[PDB]
Amino acid sequence: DVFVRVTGGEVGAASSLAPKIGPLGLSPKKIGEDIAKETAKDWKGLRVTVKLTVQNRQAKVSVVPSAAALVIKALKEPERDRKKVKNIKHSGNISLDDVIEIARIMRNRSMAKEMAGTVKEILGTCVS
Amino acid sequence: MAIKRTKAEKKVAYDKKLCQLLDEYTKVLIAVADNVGSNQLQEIRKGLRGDSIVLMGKNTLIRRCIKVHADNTGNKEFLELMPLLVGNVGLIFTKGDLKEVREEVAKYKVGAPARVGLVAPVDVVVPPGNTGLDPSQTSFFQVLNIPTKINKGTVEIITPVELIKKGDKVGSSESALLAKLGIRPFSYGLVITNVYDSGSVFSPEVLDLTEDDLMEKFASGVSMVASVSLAISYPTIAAAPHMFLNGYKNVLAVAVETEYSY
RNA sequence: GGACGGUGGUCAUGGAAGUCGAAAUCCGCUAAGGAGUGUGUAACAACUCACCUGCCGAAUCAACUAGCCCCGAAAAUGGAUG
Repeated sequence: DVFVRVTGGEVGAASSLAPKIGPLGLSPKKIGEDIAKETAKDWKGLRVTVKLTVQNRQAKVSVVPSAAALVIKALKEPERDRKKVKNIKHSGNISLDDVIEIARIMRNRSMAKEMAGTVKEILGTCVS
Repeated sequence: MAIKRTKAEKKVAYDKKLCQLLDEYTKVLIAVADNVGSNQLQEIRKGLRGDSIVLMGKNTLIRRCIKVHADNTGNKEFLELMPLLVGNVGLIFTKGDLKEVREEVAKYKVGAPARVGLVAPVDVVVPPGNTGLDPSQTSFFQVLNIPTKINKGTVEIITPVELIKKGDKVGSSESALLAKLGIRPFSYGLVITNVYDSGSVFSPEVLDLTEDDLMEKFASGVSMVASVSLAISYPTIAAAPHMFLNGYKNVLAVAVETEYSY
């Protein structure tokens, strides 16, 4: 898996799409339109970690608001717990109601059946 | 499990849970995943998990004796033929019939590329035709005993053939070349060693369940009924038109060798 | 001989991303299936391994204590415990 990171709607940034290659495997501003036409949704906000696969003159990306990003978007909080496992530097206390509905979008991709099972993953991952 | 430290990690506790689980269900089947991957097992387990469910354990799995010691039967260590557990077995306890379970498990198996050094479960074959790969080390295919040539600037397999036979080990080189070809020969899932239901022990030859062979024997057996029905003249509904003609055919016939014209 | 997915683990930093350094070690989906044991490339690239299973079949491992021996142990005209 080869890491790019993005903020909603961006294109062409010299530090982020040049020394990580232009996906399409040649031609930045294929992927630079292709990510932007997908990831221009709501405003640029908190970052998603976004994932590249490269094929024979093709780019393709996995975003599925990458679980720390799903929590990031539900919270409205841009970082992660710093001084850990204990008592956050930012103020991001997730609701019970946030935690099921994120798990619901995760629930093909935690391979899932039950909610009260996929709630545990995300709760371990949201308090770590 | 997640409790990696010494605390149980059980003996008699899981065997007691396994105990009630045999006693709960009518049919118990003993099966092999060892061929199957981890996820691949979960997805077969998923189908079974809706209908009625299966457990793994070790020598605590041999304790088909304690359940039998609880009830009165013959699925155990003592009365059974030779206990059909093999290495890497689990137990599937169910509401589902044995024939149906065999079809469920055996009929839907998941394909899974072969492995180097694994014994082929079935004959492996390669098809003739262009690989679509440009010229390179075609020689590796020939080393494997796949005849090959360059045709139209592409590497092609000359003819179909069986690369390895069933029960024979797959060489490393062979596996690697088959994989490059994109060939996925092997079928994995839970293999059935045995089934118990209601005082009887069923082996995998039973469970793979013939079934066309009775359609021919039913049609023949019905033709045996039908035959008897035309010739005999015994007419409730089916048999009845076929008989009438037997007095006439025999007569129409009587005209053919002969020397009246009438 | 078995190890899917969340997820190219959060910090930090050219850089970890299992594998410089430091959170943190849960679970769905599971019969077994750790956010990993040592080998990698500037960095990107694979293989094994935790746990679990087979084959094998019977003792194993940990630890205290003690004896003798062994070691430390090189010198002068020629070898000995008389």
